[PDB]
Amino acid sequence: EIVMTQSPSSLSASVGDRVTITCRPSQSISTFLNWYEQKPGKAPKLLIYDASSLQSGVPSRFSGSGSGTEFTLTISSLQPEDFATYYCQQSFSTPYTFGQGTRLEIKRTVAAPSVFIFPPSDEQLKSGTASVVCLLNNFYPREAKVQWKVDNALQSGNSQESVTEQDSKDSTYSLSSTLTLSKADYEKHKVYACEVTHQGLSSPVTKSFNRGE
Amino acid sequence: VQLVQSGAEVKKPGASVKVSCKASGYTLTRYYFHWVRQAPGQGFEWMGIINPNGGGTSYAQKFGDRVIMTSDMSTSTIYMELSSLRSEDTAVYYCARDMPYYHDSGGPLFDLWGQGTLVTVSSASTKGPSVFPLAPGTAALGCLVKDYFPEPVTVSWNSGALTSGVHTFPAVLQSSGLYSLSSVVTVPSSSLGTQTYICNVNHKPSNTKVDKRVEP
Repeated sequence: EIVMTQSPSSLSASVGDRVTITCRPSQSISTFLNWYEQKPGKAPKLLIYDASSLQSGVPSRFSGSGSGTEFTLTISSLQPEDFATYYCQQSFSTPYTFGQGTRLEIKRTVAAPSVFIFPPSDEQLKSGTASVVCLLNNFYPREAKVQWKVDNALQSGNSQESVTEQDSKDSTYSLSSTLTLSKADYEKHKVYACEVTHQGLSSPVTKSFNRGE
Repeated sequence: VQLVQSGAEVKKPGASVKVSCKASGYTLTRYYFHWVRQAPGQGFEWMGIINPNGGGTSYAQKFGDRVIMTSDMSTSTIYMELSSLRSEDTAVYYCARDMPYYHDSGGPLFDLWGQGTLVTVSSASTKGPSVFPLAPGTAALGCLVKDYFPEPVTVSWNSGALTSGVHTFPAVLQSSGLYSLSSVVTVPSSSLGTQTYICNVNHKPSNTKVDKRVEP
């Protein structure tokens, strides 16, 4: 089965940039390579076929090049509607396979998260489990590490994280992390801390509470 | 022309699902069609190809024993039926039209795609959320919308009057098989004593609506 490797996996870019993304199949595929665009929640759209031919209706700024095992897609100057994920797909042999996508996101200045911590509500505690929530609001770039501590014990395996789409107005991200504990464990321990590391911070920021205050 | 697929489906492991894709008379007679699926946050997996004229098919080895693609020309509709479902079959399923072009290889040119249909496969049962407060120059507050199934849930604030500074996060799927999401909003700390904040949660799959007032 032909593996399609795209690079880079992600690229931060500005309106007007010239952007070139690459696709390398594990086997020669002549020129039988298509490129698609996909935005969140929508179906992919055909951009380029046969490595270099532009699908009708696609803006002239899109072009493609390549053969054998090296292919590129180039946007000669990015437009605001071009931030999306781009997929290559080989039509040389079954099963037909796709790359894992290159996502283009908007470059902007670094912005540190605002951090907030929320203890479990009394309502949830009455129902028998506890969720501690940590909010990282409006930061950039997307890379951020969230670390939970309970009585200075580092937690792993018992939290989940979720991240918003790049904001449409300020191009930041936000992140929610939820630490899950038994009600019994929550009441055995005192100090609950969320420690955030991010490039916009000179040193990690910790938000804490002590249970029952 | 436009490829219109049927709506979202929720199924238990071991069941089967049948997704439709409505095209036109010209389209069914002039093109082959494929089905391609995309699991959440994942890439694409090709499933196979059908010739609506006579219904000849060819399936990916991974799905050969439990996918059946058929067409009904009287209704200009293509169908994909996937059997013996398991949770990893949770995905958005797409029908795609195949433009003739790749003569040498016989490969596809996915010219036109349906909008997709979400299929969730889980042993979980329908269940409305519990909504818990995330209680408070800027202050943050929110709602934890916990333990519901299936997707989706909508959250608004003050019946739509409060939109600035709102973030409703994508849900996470918990070990239990139930989903959980948070919706937060940042507001001026000075408004906490005076301004009322309600999150409006609607989980149509269980016909559950909840308004939760969030206070310091």
